[PDB]
Amino acid sequence: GDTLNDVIQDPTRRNKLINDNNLLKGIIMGRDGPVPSSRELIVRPDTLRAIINNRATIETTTMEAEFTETLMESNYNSASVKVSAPFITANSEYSESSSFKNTETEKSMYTSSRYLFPQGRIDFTTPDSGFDDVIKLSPQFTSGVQAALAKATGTEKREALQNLFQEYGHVFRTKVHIGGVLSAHTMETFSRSENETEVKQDVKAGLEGAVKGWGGGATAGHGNTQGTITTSQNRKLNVKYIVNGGDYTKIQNTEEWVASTNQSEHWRVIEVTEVTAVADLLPQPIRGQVKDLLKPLLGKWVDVEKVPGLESLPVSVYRPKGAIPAGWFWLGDTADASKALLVKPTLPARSGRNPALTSLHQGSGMTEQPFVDLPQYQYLSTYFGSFAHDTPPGSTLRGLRPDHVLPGRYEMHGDTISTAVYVTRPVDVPFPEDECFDLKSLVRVKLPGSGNPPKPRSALKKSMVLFDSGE
Amino acid sequence: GDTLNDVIQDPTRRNKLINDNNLLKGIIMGRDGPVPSSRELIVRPDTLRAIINNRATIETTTMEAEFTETLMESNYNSASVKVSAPFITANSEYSESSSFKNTETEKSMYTSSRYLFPQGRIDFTTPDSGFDDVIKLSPQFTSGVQAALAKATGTEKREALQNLFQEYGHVFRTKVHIGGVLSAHTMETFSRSENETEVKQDVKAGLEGAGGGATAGHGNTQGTITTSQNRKLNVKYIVNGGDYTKIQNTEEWVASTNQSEHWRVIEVTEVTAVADLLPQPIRGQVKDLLKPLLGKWVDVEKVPGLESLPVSVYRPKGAIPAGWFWLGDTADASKALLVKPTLPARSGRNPALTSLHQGSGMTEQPFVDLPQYQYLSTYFGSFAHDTPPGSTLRGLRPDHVLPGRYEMHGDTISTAVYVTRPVDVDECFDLKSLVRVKLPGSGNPPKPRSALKKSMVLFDSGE
Amino acid sequence: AYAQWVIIIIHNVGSQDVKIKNLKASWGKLHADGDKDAEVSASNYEGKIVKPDEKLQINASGRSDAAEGTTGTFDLVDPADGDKQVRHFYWDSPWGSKTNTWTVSGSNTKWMIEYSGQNLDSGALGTITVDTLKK
Amino acid sequence: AYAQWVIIIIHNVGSQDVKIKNLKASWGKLHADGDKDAEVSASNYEGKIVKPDEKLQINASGRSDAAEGTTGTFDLVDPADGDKQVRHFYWDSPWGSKTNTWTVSGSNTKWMIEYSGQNLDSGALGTITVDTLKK
Amino acid sequence: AYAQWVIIIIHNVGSQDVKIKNLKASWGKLHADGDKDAEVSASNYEGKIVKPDEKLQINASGRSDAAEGTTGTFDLVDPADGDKQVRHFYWDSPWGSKTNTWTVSGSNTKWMIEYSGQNLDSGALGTITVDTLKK
Amino acid sequence: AYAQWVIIIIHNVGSQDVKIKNLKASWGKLHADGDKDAEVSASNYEGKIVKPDEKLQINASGRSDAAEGTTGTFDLVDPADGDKQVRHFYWDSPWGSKTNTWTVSGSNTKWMIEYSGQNLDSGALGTITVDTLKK
Repeated sequence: GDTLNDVIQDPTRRNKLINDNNLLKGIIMGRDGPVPSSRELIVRPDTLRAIINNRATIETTTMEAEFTETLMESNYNSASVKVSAPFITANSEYSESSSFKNTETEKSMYTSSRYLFPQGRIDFTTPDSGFDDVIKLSPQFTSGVQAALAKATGTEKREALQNLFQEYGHVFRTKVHIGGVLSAHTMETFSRSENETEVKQDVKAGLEGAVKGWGGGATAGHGNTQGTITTSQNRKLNVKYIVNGGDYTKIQNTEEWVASTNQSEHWRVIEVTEVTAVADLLPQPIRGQVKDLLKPLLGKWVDVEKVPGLESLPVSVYRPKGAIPAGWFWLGDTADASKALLVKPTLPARSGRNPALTSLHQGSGMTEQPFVDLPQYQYLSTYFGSFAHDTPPGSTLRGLRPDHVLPGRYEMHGDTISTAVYVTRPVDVPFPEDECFDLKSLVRVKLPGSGNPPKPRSALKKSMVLFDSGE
Repeated sequence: GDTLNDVIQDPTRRNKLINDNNLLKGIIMGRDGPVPSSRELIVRPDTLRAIINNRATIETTTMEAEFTETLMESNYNSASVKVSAPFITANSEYSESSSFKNTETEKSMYTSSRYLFPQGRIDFTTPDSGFDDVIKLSPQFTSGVQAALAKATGTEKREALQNLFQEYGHVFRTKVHIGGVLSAHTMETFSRSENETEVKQDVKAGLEGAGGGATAGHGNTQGTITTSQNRKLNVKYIVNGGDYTKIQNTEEWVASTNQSEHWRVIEVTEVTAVADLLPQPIRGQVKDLLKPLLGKWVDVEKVPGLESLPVSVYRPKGAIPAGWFWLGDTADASKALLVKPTLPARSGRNPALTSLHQGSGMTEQPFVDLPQYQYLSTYFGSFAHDTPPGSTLRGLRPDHVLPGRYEMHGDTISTAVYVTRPVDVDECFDLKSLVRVKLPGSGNPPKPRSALKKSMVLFDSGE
Repeated sequence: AYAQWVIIIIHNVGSQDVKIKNLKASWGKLHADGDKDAEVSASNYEGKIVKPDEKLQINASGRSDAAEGTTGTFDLVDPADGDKQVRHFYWDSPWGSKTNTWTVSGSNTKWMIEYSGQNLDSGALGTITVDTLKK
Repeated sequence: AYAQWVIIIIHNVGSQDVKIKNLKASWGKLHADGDKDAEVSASNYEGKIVKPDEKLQINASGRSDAAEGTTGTFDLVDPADGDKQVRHFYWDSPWGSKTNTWTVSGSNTKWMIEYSGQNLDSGALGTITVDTLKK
Repeated sequence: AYAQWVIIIIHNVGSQDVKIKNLKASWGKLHADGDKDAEVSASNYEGKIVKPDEKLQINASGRSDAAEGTTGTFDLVDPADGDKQVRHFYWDSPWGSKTNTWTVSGSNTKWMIEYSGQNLDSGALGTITVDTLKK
Repeated sequence: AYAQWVIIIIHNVGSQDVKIKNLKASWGKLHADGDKDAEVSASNYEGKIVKPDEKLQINASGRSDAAEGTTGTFDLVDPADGDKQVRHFYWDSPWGSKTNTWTVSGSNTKWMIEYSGQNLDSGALGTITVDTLKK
């Protein structure tokens, strides 16, 4: 019964574990999702720090729900009439009936099985820990960083760093759990609809009479029946198996997969409990420079001017004073009378890269509010006035990539809904990291028009803006 | 439990993986489809960059839908009349009935299963990355490129490049996923129809008198049963990787997914142009010579007589020079774009430009001769397929154009005109092509929407 | 009478002028847009030029309570080539007969014609759109 | 009777699809083209999509001796935006009354719609061509 | 009668002013907010300018339980460009007929309107909000 | 009768969901929009959630010859706070009596409420809007 200790004490097995799990390679955080890097980011260590955990778990959950609803209705109407006289008699009848039945059935079943067979946890030492066993960055990565920071101009440095981190990855796994996990999920949905109808209608008549033996009779009869049966049925079954660790060739055979969980050659990383930014692994003077250069936006504090008009609102509305300097942008209307924030992108536009800022365009219908040119982006304020797509100050108002913004908290002003305007404020956090700017952005709750866009509820991250970069 | 690492650290296994997967060869994106080139484009590397990924997945989806609609109707009519005297009595009876039944039942079944057993991803280093393990082009390919660029005239160079890229390929797979994938798909459809009709009719009559009697009788009936049903079953199996002789045993195929000798490329996540592998001064020249069309901005003049429209209509001014063609009516008041093919017409090669023929009937608009092509502007006038400017008006290959966007002008439908614009993203010329919304007459061709790609036109070039 | 009318929209979907000629209505009267009481003559239609992508409307209706239907003929000609008869169109919405007739006659290959809207069987003849196209 | 009849030609000159819904006829019956005897159920047009440059023709007329004329309503709805309403059309060609009504209602500034040919003065409604162009 | 009543809620939702002109009630009367007995002449509403955040409400109803309906018209005009016609709106609440008429007319691609809350079926016309956007 | 109608619009200007419950019409019936013959049961709204910038329209009208007017109550509640009662609205458009009553009750400092567009003196209630905002 071998464990991670036996693997780690053997150079062949230890190196097989390192290689088969990409433990020397960082993870690239592309917009399509995380993928391992093919470049080795750290130097191969002589040993690994591990702890042993063999507490296996199997958990199976089954849930079934059924519902049936049968409706029945029926009607009958009858009429009978007779007239008489010593010479003639007459008669009629009318019988009508209707029937209706409807049945709706819904069933649902889902089963979820998870087999968790851990082996332990492997830890790497980050420089901030201060311990002597520490992951050494590969000389090639250090050389690449030096070459990037050696470029003449800031944009060249930034593009070199972008290429370097696209090749080497943006994060590194410093704690990983080794073992094998097998998962199964079944979903079955069923529906049936039965509808049945019947209509009948019978009519009858008669006439009879006689005089002096010159008798006679007549009769008539009409009937009519209609029927309908409509039946509809649907079934959907979806089954998915996922294996991560163990003998994958035994994915469809749970017993043999479980039997294979003790074989070292199949142990895999089943979860990551610590991830470190690849920039955090650098020496400090290089670390700060790399962090600064990776910020998507520059920043500048500017004078502000109250926007005249708007006398009816409870709070004064302010905007950038003067023209926005060339190449810069502004983010919305604010109650801050002291200053407002200007931003400029740091990276040019390139294929396969989502820009930090998006342009805003005048609304399609019944709304003077701006709309984001790209789908998921956001802007921090409503527009108090008519949004000019092509002229200042509207031409330089910009929205933000969604990763730049975090939800804020409103702060309402005004007694009545006709003048209720929010002063968005940052959500306070214990970590002084996800901190956002107290721009005091204004959002009017009731926009007069129709088809208006979603009410802004976001503040800008401080970690995304670079000040005093002298650029 | 071998992975791609064990394969790559062994020269024999590594070279077998390279050879059986055509990793040294580009893909000839031909008219028909991609097919790998038989020639080696890059020099064999001493090692491969790889990551390991063994997160195997099995997914099955089954869907059944069935429907039944049954209709029934029936009628009857009955009458009887009788008369009497102390010397005669006459009576007659009449009855008829019709019945009609109809059942339509439809069934559908759909089973799709996918077995995905990955092994990892293999990456090649392209020159633009700047790393030292860059792939090296085959000396034969470089010599071929040099010889193509050495030809006397530019058309000779273009034809040489075309032959070279038909041999070696147009794209090179730079990131590939290795493993095995097996797919099974079943579609079954069933329809039945049943119909039944019955009709019958009767009459009776008789007489008595004085003493006497009589009799008569007449039965009559009709019946019909019509039944029809159809069933179609289709099953398709696809195997890519693993032991392909185990395609029909899903269990013996998932067992062979650990045998490295059967690992195959199951998807490509990065493909790079073969031109983008060349040195820069040669790369630029090759990508210039590969452009299908030469370009030339010319002056524009207004087509007068279109007063009832929001905007003035402009066409290339003057006569179009020898060998050039124009691409439709535009709203831009300053310039229009002329184009000219770079490659001569040759068997098995789709021309860049299709001629336009006056429409079938009840439309005075031009139509594309070649089927899938497109032209950018509605025609504001009587299209002459024989005389200028219509003689020199062309459409484009579907690869030359991308969908644009409309900027509607006009207060009324019978006045409104679209000006199509590039969708700022693959840049496309902002040519300002016009597209009337309400075309007079009927049988008109579909309204143009697309705009011309900038990557397809070679300006300057001294041609 | 007013229960019988016809609206004729000569619509020049081509790029050359079509000239209306010899408009003559025997039964009923020519009226004007909407108002069937505003009797109008033929001098306002005869000899006119229908430019390309332009519509010319003829509205005719039987006289007010005359137990009389509507009937007339007009000829489209080609001004370029000496008023050569392009087509001759005859319409009839008789009061006596429930059937209604719209006949496109004459022949000139140089011109292509199509019509829609005509209601011949019962009631008023309806409104007819005539798309003309020199081709 | 058949003397009261309406033909509606919805012409989707626009670039985006349009749908018809709530096609209910209180008076009159829907019939095929050119044969009022060919009654067609309302389901033949329920949910129909008129693609660009396609004309949809719906004809209604009152049965002979009905003395009922023909009345009904229908709605145009943009398939996108959850079948958002485009316009509401109501038509009426009553028999006893000597006036016909063709009303268009609804406020959708995204769709631009025009129509012509309606005749309200006397008799049947006529043939109406409604142009639809979403913006 | 007071049973015939209408509320015109003109609500500017653009940023440019609009002006009421030609506002006259042919039938009925015009009263203050809420109360119908406090009749008010049209002079107080003729020529008034509506600002972007402002609402102007007209309260028109028939004569006091005298079986008199209420009807009128008004125009919205652009004081910016010299009072060019924006839209002509007509309302009618007739005692005789339970049906109600709300018609909007005019033409501007340089201005947009949306209205809601109108009830033409039966009863009082009802309060109707017309949002005005100078697109 | 249909001559007594009411239209209520819940307009969720605020940023938080609002749930509608206890929608009961003591007098009259709840119908769809633009068609008074399309009755809708109260279950179609009971518990319905209205999101920000989403309008919930409920149209009530006295049945034909009802002579009972249109009356009822509904409740707006907070989806959070355990279905806490936000406001209790009672509307009454009596057929017999000219005076109407629209009243608001319920205590929530959490939600600000505005309502307008209701007639209280004579005739029908009218069309009413209620602006819901979660202070």
